[PDB]
Amino acid sequence: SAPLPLDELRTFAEVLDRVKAAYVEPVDDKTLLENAIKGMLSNLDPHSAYLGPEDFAELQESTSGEFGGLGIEVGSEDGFIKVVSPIDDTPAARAGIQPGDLIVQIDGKPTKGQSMTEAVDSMRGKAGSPITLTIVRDGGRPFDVELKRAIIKVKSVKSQVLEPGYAYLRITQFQVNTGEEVVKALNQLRKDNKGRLKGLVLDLRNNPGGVLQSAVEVADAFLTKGLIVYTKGRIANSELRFSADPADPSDKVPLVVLINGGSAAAAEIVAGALQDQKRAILMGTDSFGKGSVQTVLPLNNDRALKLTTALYYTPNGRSIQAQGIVPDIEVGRAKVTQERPQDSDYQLSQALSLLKGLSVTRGN
Amino acid sequence: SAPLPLDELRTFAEVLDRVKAAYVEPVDDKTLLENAIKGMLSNLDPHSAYLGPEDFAELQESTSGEFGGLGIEVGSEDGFIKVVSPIDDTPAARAGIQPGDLIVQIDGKPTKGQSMTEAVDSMRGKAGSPITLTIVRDGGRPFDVELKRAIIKVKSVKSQVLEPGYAYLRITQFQVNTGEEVVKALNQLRKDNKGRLKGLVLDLRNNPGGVLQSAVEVADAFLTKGLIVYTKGRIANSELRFSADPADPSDKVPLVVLINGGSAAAAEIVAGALQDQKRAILMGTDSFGKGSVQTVLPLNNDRALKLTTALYYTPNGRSIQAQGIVPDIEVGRASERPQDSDYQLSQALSLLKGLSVTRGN
Amino acid sequence: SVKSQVLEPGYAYLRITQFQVNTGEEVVKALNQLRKDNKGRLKGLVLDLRNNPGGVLQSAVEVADAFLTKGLIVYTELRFSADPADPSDKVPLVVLINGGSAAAAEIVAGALQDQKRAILMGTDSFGYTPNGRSIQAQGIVPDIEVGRAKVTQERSSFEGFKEADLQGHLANGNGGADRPTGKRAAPSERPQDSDYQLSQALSLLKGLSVTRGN
Amino acid sequence: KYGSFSEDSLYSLLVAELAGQRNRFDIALSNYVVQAQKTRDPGVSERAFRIAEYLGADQEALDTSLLWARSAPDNLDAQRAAAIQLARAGRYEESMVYMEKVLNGQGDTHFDFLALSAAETDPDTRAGLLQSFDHLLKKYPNNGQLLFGKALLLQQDGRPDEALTLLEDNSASRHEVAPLLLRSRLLQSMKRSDEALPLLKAGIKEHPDDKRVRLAYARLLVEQNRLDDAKAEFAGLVQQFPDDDDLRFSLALVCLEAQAWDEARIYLEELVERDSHVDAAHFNLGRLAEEQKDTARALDEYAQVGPGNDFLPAQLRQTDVLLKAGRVDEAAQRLDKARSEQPDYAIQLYLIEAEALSNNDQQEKAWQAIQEGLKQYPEDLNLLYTRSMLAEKRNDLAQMEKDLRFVIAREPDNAMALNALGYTLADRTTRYGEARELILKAHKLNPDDPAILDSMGWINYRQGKLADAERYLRQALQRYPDHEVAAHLGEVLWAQGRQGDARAIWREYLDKQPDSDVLRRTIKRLTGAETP
Repeated sequence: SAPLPLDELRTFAEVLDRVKAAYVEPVDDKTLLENAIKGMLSNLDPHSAYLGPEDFAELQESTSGEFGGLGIEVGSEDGFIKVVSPIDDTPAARAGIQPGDLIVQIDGKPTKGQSMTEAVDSMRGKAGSPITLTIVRDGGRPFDVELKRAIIKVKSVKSQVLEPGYAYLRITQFQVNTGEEVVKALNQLRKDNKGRLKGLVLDLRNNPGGVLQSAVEVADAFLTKGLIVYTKGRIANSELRFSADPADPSDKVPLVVLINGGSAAAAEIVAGALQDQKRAILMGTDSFGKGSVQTVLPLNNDRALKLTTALYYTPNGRSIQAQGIVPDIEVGRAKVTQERPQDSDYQLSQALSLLKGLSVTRGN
Repeated sequence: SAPLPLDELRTFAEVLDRVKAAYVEPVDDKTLLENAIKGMLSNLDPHSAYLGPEDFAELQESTSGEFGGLGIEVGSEDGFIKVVSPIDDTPAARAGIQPGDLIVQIDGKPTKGQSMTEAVDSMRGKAGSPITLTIVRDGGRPFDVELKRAIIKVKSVKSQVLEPGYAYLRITQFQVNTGEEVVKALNQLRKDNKGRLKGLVLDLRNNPGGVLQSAVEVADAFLTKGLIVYTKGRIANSELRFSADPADPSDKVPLVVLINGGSAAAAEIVAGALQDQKRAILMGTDSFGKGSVQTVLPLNNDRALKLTTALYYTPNGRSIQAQGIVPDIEVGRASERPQDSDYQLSQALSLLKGLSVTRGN
Repeated sequence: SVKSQVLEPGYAYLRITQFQVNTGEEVVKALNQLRKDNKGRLKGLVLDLRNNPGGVLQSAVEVADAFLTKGLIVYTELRFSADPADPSDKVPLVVLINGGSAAAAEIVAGALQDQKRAILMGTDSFGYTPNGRSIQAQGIVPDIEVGRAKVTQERSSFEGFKEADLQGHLANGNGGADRPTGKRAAPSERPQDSDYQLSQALSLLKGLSVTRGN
Repeated sequence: KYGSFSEDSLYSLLVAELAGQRNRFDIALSNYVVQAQKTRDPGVSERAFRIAEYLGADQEALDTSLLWARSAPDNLDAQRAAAIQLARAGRYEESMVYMEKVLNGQGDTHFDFLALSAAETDPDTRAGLLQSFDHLLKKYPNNGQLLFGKALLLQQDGRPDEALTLLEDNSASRHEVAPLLLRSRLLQSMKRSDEALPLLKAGIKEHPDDKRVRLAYARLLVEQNRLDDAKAEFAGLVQQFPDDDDLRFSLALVCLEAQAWDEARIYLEELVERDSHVDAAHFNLGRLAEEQKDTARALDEYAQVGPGNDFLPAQLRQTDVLLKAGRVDEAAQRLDKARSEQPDYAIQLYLIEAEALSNNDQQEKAWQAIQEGLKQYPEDLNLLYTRSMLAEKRNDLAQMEKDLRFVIAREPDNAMALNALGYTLADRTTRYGEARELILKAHKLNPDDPAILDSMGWINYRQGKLADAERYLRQALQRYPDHEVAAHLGEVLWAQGRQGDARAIWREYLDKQPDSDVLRRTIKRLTGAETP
């Protein structure tokens, strides 16, 4: 028989009445109640917030890389569109599109006078909708190319070989398919070196976050045994524990994790799992220090509030919330005065040197 | 009649109870409802806010003034606290800050998702205390700016003389007495000139504005007839208007107003009235556009809320809100005499000289 | 001679300038006072043997034995066994060679390389060791070669805001204090910050101390 | 487009829905009903009506339903819900008006509820609704559900002929479901299956998918006493859909009644495996065991019957079978333990055993059981009757007389005890005044019961008068022809000196049953000769 907030609701009703009466622009009750919901969710805590239909669709497309379009990453500067990269497995490459190509009209809409966000919005469209592009090559007469909009997946993970025996793997962002992406990347890196991998470096610099399951899957892919992360909340359904399976494609190769100031909850989960397990050596600047797991609860009219349900903990037990993880080797951005990424990037060079020294002192 | 929106109320109640159930920490519904009120008052109108009973109590008798400030007027736009104008003669003025700059981060706390009232209150602090805040200027990357805040008093009106028959009357800020001081300065300049001026360039730029009554007073001090400004709003008492008596201390002097990008409501209103009454001409960057009227009204339980009861209108019907003021002629700003230090002042004085010479009066 | 500057809570830097007489007392006292400064625990003792031409052989052998327990340190018809006595306390060791360690420091570095106790990081020495390999003939090839250089940090115009900054954040799980986004000047530019070689040595030592075990 | 909330309206709805989420639905319903009455908007009214229906407050349900219907007359659902609630409230012609509004917007209608509540309705109000439905038919002759309702009204009146003929006239009505089921019910009322079977088969042809028509046909076939057709119909029904459990139970019952023990046993075994309605399943398993003559299965199935209405008859049948098949010790101990399980059932089962032993004509066990029952529960009148019967068997009238006297004193208005005591006393005692006054009191208390007039005729013959005895025996025959009444008639004929009349009177009952026990006993008592 817990009492209800009668006086509080009376104040709320009085506020709504006075707002509808005294506000300048006539406001229908729909907007006011929507604003009240957004207020509850926003003012409860920083990250939690209401989601609109379009924003919910945006989040769903972000978590699941599959998005409607053609699959070309571009940047608009000086009024002309620069083709940064035509992504693989898309008609863009099959359409003869090349870097730096000057797209003049998207579906007949001129590309000049448009902002970057406006250009991206115009380029994007409903999946399966045919798109005609008028392109001017070297300032010549424009030519028309017809393509079909489809689902394009964005490769979250990028892998390469720095020096013979040393491989580099960067995680742009955590996505649903990131686990299989990491597994296959590790497999292909291992087979590339014909079986032996001297040293591995992982990069999580400026990783805003992602779905928790993918982070746990990556941590499992870089751990033979142990518990990855347990989340606690006042609701039983949220109380959970995720632990690593015996399978480990890494095959016990030295690992170095880079955590920058932009690495957030999802990436910090992998960082903590690989650190507290004594499987990898963190290095860089302090992390974003964000501790929370958020659930999106479906609602009518496909606008679903996302709420922070529980706080996760590192396997040891310490909570990184509001304090984060202090890297073991705090090497900051700097310039050293006496196609290889290490030379340009200082932190990557330091990590490569550390791995080289560790492998050499192992003599293997 | 039309049906009630009961579906939405069902949705709101469901969301409230679900949030109570599935949060990280046990949150009593009182806090949830208070947050709902604050959001319903903030999301729609950035300037408006919910002032609790203790907020209203402290607002009835504000602080004694021992805590100074930065002398920066900010207008919350697109979720970013935007500096509508740094008041002249202040560390903000002395330091490099220009109208339109976004103070994204202040004292290390991001301002996005934060209402302007708490931002300005945090900006207020003890006299002569250091403080650092970020700025995103004209799209440039953030750069920390450290400066010392202290109590600032600025003379409302400062007058000067450029060339025979021409004088320049800068209005730092509209104060309660600004009308009397403006009239006194105009009389002083008239007596010094020994005759009717050849044109009194009025420099209302970088002016956060003040009490509307002062703006009406100045407008009338220049204007002999017409209605300076009228406010319209949904509530019946919202309708208001002002008018100018024939008393004309300006002595029918020619006038040319200047409008930079940092002109606020009061300055906006006076400049718009003068232009729309054909009593002057404008030249400078378009005004900011702020024309709302935030008013505090109580509801119950010894508390009150601040909401935009009504918005202004210049006599010719132009909406001073969402459009700013477009000067009939435009110019971009770009010891040294005042007429040469800034390009806009030089252009204004030269154009006024040409007009007066051509007319022959 | 001995100069003992503690870099981090677990890593301490010891430098030998000149091998004067009875430097064993100075070095052992430095080790003891360091242990007390670190409560009796070390993670790794970078012994920077650079710009040190050397000194009496006996003092160098004394230092070696202070750092070693078994094996024959140096033999030219002369040997030098190793008694267990060692204030080293089984600390991971990283000796540095700048190419200016001529005779005695070179002998110490070579002996510690050969007996596997330590690791040689700096450049090859300018200039016998327990193994058949000589010293004055071939110099001393370091295990990991790191060319000397300088490093400078650049100023951060804006500071990434931590969750302590966002108003109304969530307190950490265990109830501990939340680290704010403050700014306090360092006591001074530590050697780790200036010279690339020593920064590399400290980083490698930290990596070993972490990955090696719990 | 959308209306607006007054402050108090918003407050009320918000608090109501919060309370509803906290399950304090009383506040929710009160606030919602008040706001629905005030605003009268369709949304609030409909939500309030749904809450009331979920809770089930008839007054609030009806108020909200009618308010919703008024708020949005266009909506069909509101009109039908208001009509149903109003019918639930006893006001029926208004519900018929609302149903007319429903029919204006073509859609589903529920007139069977109207007809059933009219059956519940009082005869005067029933006639009012009858005239209202006649007016509707004049307005709406097309509809068939109003025809069903008027036919049900007539059936409640007792003359379904008119409505049945009117329904049969319309081919569409003959083609529907509810009219056909009602026609079957009416035919059963008039008891002419010769027309129910053909029309029911025609309906089965019209839409065999439905189950009600086929079930009605099966019931009519069961009435017809035909078994092959009923079994074929039941098998076809099961094959079409074995899901229904009631269909399976009816199938098993018909199978048992059709002398099909194997398939009935299969159905009972699968029902027991499902363990639904298991008591009757085991009862029928024991029945088919009896039909198979196997005593072990017959007794064990009835022992396995769980407590219930069918258990006690099953227990009595098990006792009878056990006594027939010997094994007195095991049957007695099983019954004794089952009785000690529950005293209330214990008394009934002890009485059953004592009566069975008395019928079987044994003395020691019957007396043991009856005396045990009397000692444990001496106050029960059934035990007193059993002791009186045992005394009559023992040839002593004292115990029976005292027990029946105490029973008569216990119930001043009873008549069965008085008639039994009078008949037994006149059978044994030489004096007839006591039995005469006992039977006179029995007749005054209850003269309709046939045993009362039977004993009256017996005592009147004992007195020696002919007219009164003969008239009372005639009255007993009128109530029910009983062999004891004819026995007293033959006794009167004997006492009047004519032996041929009584000879023929008992010859008729000998023809009724060649080896009747009571007839032989009375013959040896009266005639006194082996050859009557």
